[PDB]
Amino acid sequence: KMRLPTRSDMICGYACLKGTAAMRNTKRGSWYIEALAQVFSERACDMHVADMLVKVNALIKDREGYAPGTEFHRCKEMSEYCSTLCRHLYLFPGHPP
Amino acid sequence: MQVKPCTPEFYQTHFQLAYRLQSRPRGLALVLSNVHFLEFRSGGDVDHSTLVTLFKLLGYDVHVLCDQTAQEMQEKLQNFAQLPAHRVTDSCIVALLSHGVEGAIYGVDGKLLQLQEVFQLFDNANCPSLQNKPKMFFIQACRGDETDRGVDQQ
Amino acid sequence: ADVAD
Repeated sequence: KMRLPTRSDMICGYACLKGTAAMRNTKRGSWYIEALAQVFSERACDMHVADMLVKVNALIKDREGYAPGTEFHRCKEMSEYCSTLCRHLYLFPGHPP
Repeated sequence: MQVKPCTPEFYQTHFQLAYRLQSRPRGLALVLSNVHFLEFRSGGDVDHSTLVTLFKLLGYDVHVLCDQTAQEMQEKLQNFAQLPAHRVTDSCIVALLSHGVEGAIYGVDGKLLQLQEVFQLFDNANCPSLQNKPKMFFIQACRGDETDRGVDQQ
Repeated sequence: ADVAD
Protein backbone atom coordinates (compact mmCIF):
# COMPACT_ATOMS: atom_id res chain seq x y z
CA LYS A 1 0.00 0.00 0.00
CA MET A 2 1.00 3.61 -0.74
CA ARG A 3 2.64 5.44 2.18
CA LEU A 4 3.20 9.17 2.73
CA PRO A 5 6.22 11.33 3.27
CA THR A 6 6.30 12.80 6.80
CA ARG A 7 5.22 16.22 5.49
CA SER A 8 3.29 17.05 2.32
CA ASP A 9 0.33 19.04 0.87
CA MET A 10 1.28 22.31 2.53
CA ILE A 11 1.53 25.79 1.13
CA CYS A 12 3.14 28.64 3.11
CA GLY A 13 2.90 32.32 2.13
CA TYR A 14 5.52 34.58 3.66
CA ALA A 15 5.16 38.37 3.88
CA CYS A 16 8.89 38.79 3.18
CA LEU A 17 12.13 37.04 2.15
CA LYS A 18 14.73 35.28 4.34
CA GLY A 19 16.82 37.90 6.16
CA THR A 20 14.45 40.81 5.48
CA ALA A 21 11.74 42.91 7.14
CA ALA A 22 8.04 42.77 6.36
CA MET A 23 6.30 46.14 6.16
CA ARG A 24 3.20 47.32 8.00
CA ASN A 25 1.33 50.60 7.57
CA THR A 26 0.53 51.87 11.07
CA LYS A 27 -3.05 52.74 10.05
CA ARG A 28 -3.88 50.41 7.11
CA GLY A 29 -2.12 47.22 8.34
CA SER A 30 0.47 44.94 6.76
CA TRP A 31 1.11 45.26 3.04
CA TYR A 32 1.00 41.46 2.67
CA ILE A 33 -2.35 40.94 4.44
CA GLU A 34 -3.96 43.81 2.59
CA ALA A 35 -2.86 42.30 -0.75
CA LEU A 36 -3.83 38.73 0.23
CA ALA A 37 -7.38 39.79 1.14
CA GLN A 38 -7.82 41.88 -2.01
CA VAL A 39 -6.71 39.08 -4.29
CA PHE A 40 -8.45 36.20 -2.53
CA SER A 41 -11.79 38.01 -2.30
CA GLU A 42 -11.65 38.93 -5.99
CA ARG A 43 -10.22 35.78 -7.48
CA ALA A 44 -10.92 32.75 -5.25
CA CYS A 45 -13.90 32.08 -7.56
CA ASP A 46 -11.66 31.15 -10.54
CA MET A 47 -7.98 31.00 -9.51
CA HIS A 48 -6.13 28.43 -7.46
CA VAL A 49 -4.32 29.43 -4.27
CA ALA A 50 -0.76 29.21 -5.58
CA ASP A 51 -1.80 31.34 -8.55
CA MET A 52 -3.44 33.85 -6.22
CA LEU A 53 -0.23 34.05 -4.21
CA VAL A 54 1.58 34.92 -7.45
CA LYS A 55 -0.85 37.86 -7.86
CA VAL A 56 -0.04 38.87 -4.27
CA ASN A 57 3.65 38.78 -5.15
CA ALA A 58 2.95 41.16 -8.08
CA LEU A 59 1.15 43.65 -5.75
CA ILE A 60 3.89 43.54 -3.12
CA LYS A 61 6.73 43.98 -5.69
CA ASP A 62 5.01 47.18 -6.84
CA ARG A 63 4.49 48.83 -3.45
CA GLU A 64 6.89 51.23 -1.76
CA GLY A 65 7.40 52.66 1.72
CA TYR A 66 6.02 56.02 2.71
CA ALA A 67 7.85 57.12 5.84
CA PRO A 68 9.69 60.43 5.18
CA GLY A 69 12.60 61.12 7.54
CA THR A 70 13.31 57.47 8.36
CA GLU A 71 15.25 54.51 6.86
CA PHE A 72 11.95 53.18 5.51
CA HIS A 73 11.11 55.93 3.03
CA ARG A 74 10.63 54.38 -0.44
CA CYS A 75 11.71 50.99 0.99
CA LYS A 76 10.64 47.74 -0.66
CA GLU A 77 9.42 44.30 0.34
CA MET A 78 9.04 41.05 -1.59
CA SER A 79 6.70 38.26 -0.55
CA GLU A 80 7.15 34.60 -1.48
CA TYR A 81 5.41 31.29 -1.05
CA CYS A 82 6.70 27.73 -0.75
CA SER A 83 4.66 24.74 -1.76
CA THR A 84 4.54 20.97 -1.27
CA LEU A 85 1.06 20.88 -2.86
CA CYS A 86 0.47 17.98 -5.25
CA ARG A 87 -2.74 19.31 -6.93
CA HIS A 88 -4.39 22.61 -7.78
CA LEU A 89 -5.94 24.15 -4.71
CA TYR A 90 -9.26 25.76 -5.65
CA LEU A 91 -11.39 27.04 -2.81
CA PHE A 92 -14.68 26.82 -4.80
CA PRO A 93 -16.32 29.62 -2.75
CA GLY A 94 -20.12 29.56 -2.57
CA HIS A 95 -20.48 26.18 -4.30
CA PRO A 96 -22.99 24.63 -4.48
CA PRO A 97 -25.50 27.53 -4.39
CA MET B 1 -15.72 42.71 1.73
CA GLN B 2 -17.44 40.26 -0.58
CA VAL B 3 -16.24 36.96 -2.06
CA LYS B 4 -17.57 36.26 -5.54
CA PRO B 5 -18.82 32.63 -5.67
CA CYS B 6 -17.53 30.15 -8.23
CA THR B 7 -19.98 29.13 -10.98
CA PRO B 8 -21.39 25.59 -11.10
CA GLU B 9 -19.66 25.24 -14.51
CA PHE B 10 -16.26 26.26 -13.05
CA TYR B 11 -16.58 23.59 -10.35
CA GLN B 12 -17.61 20.93 -12.88
CA THR B 13 -14.64 21.61 -15.15
CA HIS B 14 -11.99 21.90 -12.39
CA PHE B 15 -12.84 19.60 -9.47
CA GLN B 16 -11.28 16.46 -11.00
CA LEU B 17 -7.71 17.87 -11.11
CA ALA B 18 -7.90 19.67 -7.82
CA TYR B 19 -7.89 18.78 -4.13
CA ARG B 20 -11.33 17.71 -2.90
CA LEU B 21 -12.75 20.90 -1.40
CA GLN B 22 -16.50 20.73 -0.93
CA SER B 23 -16.99 20.21 2.81
CA ARG B 24 -19.04 22.71 4.77
CA PRO B 25 -17.19 24.31 6.54
CA ARG B 26 -14.32 24.10 4.05
CA GLY B 27 -12.05 23.76 7.04
CA LEU B 28 -11.10 25.29 10.32
CA ALA B 29 -9.01 28.44 10.19
CA LEU B 30 -6.86 29.83 13.01
CA VAL B 31 -5.88 33.51 13.11
CA LEU B 32 -3.28 34.17 15.80
CA SER B 33 -2.24 37.83 16.19
CA ASN B 34 0.35 39.21 18.59
CA VAL B 35 0.30 42.96 18.84
CA HIS B 36 1.42 43.87 22.42
CA PHE B 37 5.01 42.91 23.42
CA LEU B 38 9.73 44.54 20.18
CA GLU B 39 7.41 47.45 19.41
CA PHE B 40 3.59 47.58 19.53
CA ARG B 41 2.23 46.40 16.16
CA SER B 42 0.05 49.33 15.10
CA GLY B 43 -2.36 48.22 12.39
CA GLY B 44 -2.15 44.59 13.58
CA ASP B 45 -5.79 44.93 14.64
CA VAL B 46 -6.79 45.77 11.03
CA ASP B 47 -4.86 42.70 9.70
CA HIS B 48 -6.53 40.50 12.25
CA SER B 49 -10.09 41.68 11.46
CA THR B 50 -9.41 41.52 7.71
CA LEU B 51 -8.37 37.85 7.86
CA VAL B 52 -11.16 36.80 10.21
CA THR B 53 -13.63 38.35 7.75
CA LEU B 54 -11.90 36.86 4.72
CA PHE B 55 -11.73 33.27 5.98
CA LYS B 56 -15.35 33.41 7.19
CA LEU B 57 -16.44 34.54 3.70
CA LEU B 58 -14.37 31.73 2.17
CA GLY B 59 -16.44 29.23 4.17
CA TYR B 60 -14.01 28.47 7.05
CA ASP B 61 -14.89 28.10 10.74
CA VAL B 62 -12.55 30.68 12.24
CA HIS B 63 -10.77 30.39 15.58
CA VAL B 64 -8.97 33.41 16.94
CA LEU B 65 -6.15 33.90 19.45
CA CYS B 66 -4.58 37.19 20.53
CA ASP B 67 -1.42 38.21 22.39
CA GLN B 68 -0.02 34.78 23.26
CA THR B 69 3.35 33.77 24.72
CA ALA B 70 5.58 31.38 22.75
CA GLN B 71 4.60 28.54 25.08
CA GLU B 72 0.87 29.33 24.71
CA MET B 73 1.17 29.53 20.93
CA GLN B 74 2.81 26.09 20.86
CA GLU B 75 0.17 24.56 23.18
CA LYS B 76 -2.81 26.17 21.46
CA LEU B 77 -1.56 25.35 17.94
CA GLN B 78 -1.19 21.74 19.01
CA ASN B 79 -4.74 21.82 20.51
CA PHE B 80 -6.00 23.25 17.24
CA ALA B 81 -4.19 20.66 15.09
CA GLN B 82 -5.74 17.90 17.27
CA LEU B 83 -9.38 19.04 16.93
CA PRO B 84 -11.75 16.26 15.75
CA ALA B 85 -13.36 18.48 13.12
CA HIS B 86 -10.30 18.04 10.88
CA ARG B 87 -11.44 14.50 9.91
CA VAL B 88 -14.63 15.77 8.25
CA THR B 89 -13.29 18.98 6.67
CA ASP B 90 -11.34 19.17 3.43
CA SER B 91 -8.58 21.72 4.21
CA CYS B 92 -7.04 23.85 6.97
CA ILE B 93 -5.78 27.45 7.30
CA VAL B 94 -3.36 28.86 9.89
CA ALA B 95 -2.39 32.56 9.87
CA LEU B 96 0.31 33.83 12.27
CA LEU B 97 0.86 37.57 12.67
CA SER B 98 3.64 38.85 14.93
CA HIS B 99 7.26 39.99 15.01
CA GLY B 100 9.72 37.35 13.96
CA VAL B 101 13.16 36.32 12.78
CA GLU B 102 14.21 33.90 10.04
CA GLY B 103 12.36 30.64 10.74
CA ALA B 104 10.65 31.73 13.99
CA ILE B 105 8.00 34.04 15.38
CA TYR B 106 7.78 35.91 18.65
CA GLY B 107 5.35 35.37 21.47
CA VAL B 108 4.32 38.41 23.50
CA ASP B 109 6.94 37.37 26.10
CA GLY B 110 9.72 37.92 23.51
CA LYS B 111 10.42 34.19 23.29
CA LEU B 112 10.60 32.42 19.94
CA LEU B 113 8.52 29.66 18.43
CA GLN B 114 10.32 27.87 15.58
CA LEU B 115 8.17 27.58 12.44
CA GLN B 116 9.44 24.07 11.79
CA GLU B 117 7.77 23.10 15.08
CA VAL B 118 4.51 24.69 13.89
CA PHE B 119 4.48 22.85 10.55
CA GLN B 120 5.36 19.61 12.29
CA LEU B 121 2.11 19.83 14.32
CA PHE B 122 0.14 19.60 11.05
CA ASP B 123 2.21 16.98 9.25
CA ASN B 124 1.23 13.43 8.20
CA ALA B 125 2.66 11.80 11.33
CA ASN B 126 1.24 14.18 13.93
CA CYS B 127 -2.00 15.22 12.24
CA PRO B 128 -3.35 12.11 10.53
CA SER B 129 -6.82 13.73 10.15
CA LEU B 130 -5.36 16.19 7.60
CA GLN B 131 -3.39 13.58 5.57
CA ASN B 132 -3.68 14.30 1.83
CA LYS B 133 -5.63 17.49 2.56
CA PRO B 134 -4.29 20.95 1.64
CA LYS B 135 -2.96 22.96 4.57
CA MET B 136 -2.42 26.69 4.09
CA PHE B 137 -0.17 28.81 6.28
CA PHE B 138 0.17 32.59 6.03
CA ILE B 139 3.00 34.13 8.03
CA GLN B 140 3.08 37.89 8.61
CA ALA B 141 6.33 38.41 10.54
CA CYS B 142 9.82 39.79 9.79
CA ARG B 143 12.51 37.27 8.82
CA GLY B 144 15.47 39.47 9.73
CA ASP B 145 16.25 43.11 10.44
CA GLU B 146 17.64 44.10 7.01
CA THR B 147 15.48 46.84 5.44
CA ASP B 148 15.27 46.52 1.65
CA ARG B 149 16.34 49.86 0.20
CA GLY B 150 15.18 48.90 -3.28
CA VAL B 151 17.10 49.18 -6.54
CA ASP B 152 16.76 51.26 -9.67
CA GLN B 153 15.16 49.65 -12.67
CA GLN B 154 17.61 49.89 -15.58
CA ALA C 1 3.68 55.60 8.04
CA ASP C 2 5.25 52.29 7.05
CA VAL C 3 7.26 50.39 9.73
CA ALA C 4 9.03 47.00 10.05
CA ASP C 5 7.36 43.90 11.55
